[PDB]
Amino acid sequence: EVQLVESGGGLVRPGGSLTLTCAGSGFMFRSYDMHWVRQAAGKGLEWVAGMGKGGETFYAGSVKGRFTISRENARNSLYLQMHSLRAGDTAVYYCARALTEWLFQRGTRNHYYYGMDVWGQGTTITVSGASTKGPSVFPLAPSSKSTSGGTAALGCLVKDYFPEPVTVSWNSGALTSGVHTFPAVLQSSGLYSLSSVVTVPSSSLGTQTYICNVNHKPSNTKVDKRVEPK
Amino acid sequence: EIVLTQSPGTLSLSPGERATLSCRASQIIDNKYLAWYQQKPGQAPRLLIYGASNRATGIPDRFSGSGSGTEFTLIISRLEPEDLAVYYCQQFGSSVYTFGQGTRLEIKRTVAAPSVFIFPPSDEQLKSGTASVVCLLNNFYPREAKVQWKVDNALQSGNSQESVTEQDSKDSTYSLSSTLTLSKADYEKHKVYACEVTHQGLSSPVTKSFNRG
Amino acid sequence: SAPLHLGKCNIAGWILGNPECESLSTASSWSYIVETPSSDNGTCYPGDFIDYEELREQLSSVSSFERFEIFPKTSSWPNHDSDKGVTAACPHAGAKSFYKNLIWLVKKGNSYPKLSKSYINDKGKEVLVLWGIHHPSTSADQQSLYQNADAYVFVGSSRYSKTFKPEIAIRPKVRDREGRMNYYWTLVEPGDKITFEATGNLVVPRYAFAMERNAG
Ligand SMILES: *[C@@H]1O[C@H](CO[C@@H]2O[C@@H](C)[C@@H](O)[C@@H](O)[C@@H]2O)[C@@H](O[C@@H]2O[C@H](CO)[C@@H](O[C@@H]3O[C@H](CO)[C@@H](O)[C@H](O)[C@@H]3O)[C@H](O)[C@H]2NC(C)=O)[C@H](O[C@@H]2O[C@@H](C)[C@@H](O)[C@@H](O)[C@@H]2O)[C@H]1NC(C)=O
Repeated sequence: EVQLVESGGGLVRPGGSLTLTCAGSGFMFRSYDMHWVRQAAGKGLEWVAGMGKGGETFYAGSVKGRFTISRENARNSLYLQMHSLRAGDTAVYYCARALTEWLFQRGTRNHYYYGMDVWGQGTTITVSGASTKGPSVFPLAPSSKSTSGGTAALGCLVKDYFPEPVTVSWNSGALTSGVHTFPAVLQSSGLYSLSSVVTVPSSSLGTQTYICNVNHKPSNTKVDKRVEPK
Repeated sequence: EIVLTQSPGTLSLSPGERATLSCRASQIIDNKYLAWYQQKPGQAPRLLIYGASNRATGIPDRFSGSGSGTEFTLIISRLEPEDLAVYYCQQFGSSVYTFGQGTRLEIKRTVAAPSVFIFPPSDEQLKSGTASVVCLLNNFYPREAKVQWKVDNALQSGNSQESVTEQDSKDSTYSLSSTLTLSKADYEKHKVYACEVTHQGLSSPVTKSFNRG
Repeated sequence: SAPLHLGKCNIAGWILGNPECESLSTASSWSYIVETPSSDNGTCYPGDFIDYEELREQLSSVSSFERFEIFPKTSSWPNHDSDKGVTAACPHAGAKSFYKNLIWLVKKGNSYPKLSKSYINDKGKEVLVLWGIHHPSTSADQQSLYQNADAYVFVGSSRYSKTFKPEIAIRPKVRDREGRMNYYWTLVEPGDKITFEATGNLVVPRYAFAMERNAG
């Protein structure tokens, strides 16, 4: 399978350093240009750095002098070393591969670019002086009342956590229909909080078991919480 | 030094209609260096068009790129709810890559009322000194929705936050969660807790409520 | 010292031996080259032609010019198949074909042993040598053509030293091909040895050119 996986993201002090790694598989690494593209929450895509097959490097004006891109085709690995990090560097950073090419045609050498082709899942970088701490997970237990329409809602409140993100699943991924995990909000304490919810037929409340699974990588936290009717 | 200005900023259209997206270059750009991308909610971008007019492999016939000079257009002939995403144009110039600011493609739908739910604080949170009261609004359209917190029939403000999901690629709805944070003392000092919801699909405001604490 | 008229072809088509192009093999000098620069009969199998503009200036005016068979087709390659290297990308006379002055070697049976071939310049003149490097589209074709998955090519002389690795990747179709072939040229000085090593992917010279140049 053609694939790209980013790793190395996390929390770093302003003015500090961090090195990202992109591992590829299913494809010949040396055949492709490699790129990093960052996206801040709710904002557009920003190209930051790129590299040719033969190792020449390219950089966006906003990162020249602070980021260094390198690749080791023997390890199928792209690297992005970062220093002098600023707050405005916080984003999810993507890895992407692309084909460029010179074709001899009509008597001249013609250059082509065929687009950024395979993208990674993204790894998140947060630049602040604040500290990491894992979330607390509280049940959002369905209503004992009502159930006449047959639809009940239940969920989990993932509260007081830094930094972003957490992931939430339900019943270890066996429950996906009707699941909504909301975008986190930054509350005045400097900590984020979100809730995941799912709506089920209210007759399921008496026969099904519901568990939310909460991942908070930056604090290495795995919390499974059962949501029972009150 | 190349800027791509992309318009319209947001595009609301119904399934089956044709979507025309524009990408304008601050300067003439060679066709072979313009690309288009799709970023569905929660996902990585997907390449759609390369060299202004050639489809990437695995991209259906209804996606078509065209244009020249400084004006470039992406076109989606027969919209589907799955086409919900943000669309970015890209260009190569001066050994640098730049994107456009993106175009929200929003899927128009029939009006759908939200089903409202309210959850009192958990006993686990209360012993830590804080109360959270959550009001869920589920699967509604259009997106504009108002949530009003009432603590013993007293309108609240400045103590509640909310966030909205992006539009569901299947039923084209939104969902909304609003949380009311209160100290344990303030929570146990009052009784009736309710959230008031007004929506286009609602003739009258809908109130859900509990009482304890 | 009449002009060298290439007809509908350009220098790349002539010098590589594109089957659409006349060899002009008896032309032993010329004042200048009459060319169709925009011809499609330069390179028929798609790829880059490294330093093409330099080669045009090298060949612009010659006072002596001799094509010779540097690596004779029927005998230079006893451990490799030199009789299958034709392609639909290079059609001629209704059949699959290839360049006149290059041989696209593939494996003999199911083994591509280590190729190593040398030419020592005894012509007393700068010798023009062209070769190609082939880049399959898939790992399947790499083994069908060359057996060895981690093939390499090495070309070395007094002025040139480079190892090539095959860049396997599916590329947009040019002349209905998803792989590529890159074309390279170099001059071998009087007395110097040029060595070709390869465990795959090498498009070997058949013909080379001994040249002296017209300058004043
Ligand atoms: C030799 O050159 C031919 C054309 O060169 C032209 O003729 C000579 C006389 C001279 O005037 C030159 O100045 C001219 O440019 C090649 O035929 C042409 O090949 C191109 C490349 O594919 C083709 O363009 C494409 O056409 C397809 C549709 O068929 C289209 O999808 C592409 O986008 C692109 O437009 C031309 O149509 C074609 N012209 C003619 C008249 O046939 C020839 O190429 C060989 O033959 C063609 C038909 C293809 O099979 C090629 O793959 C193949 O290599 C050249 N032959 C060699 C061996 O180099």
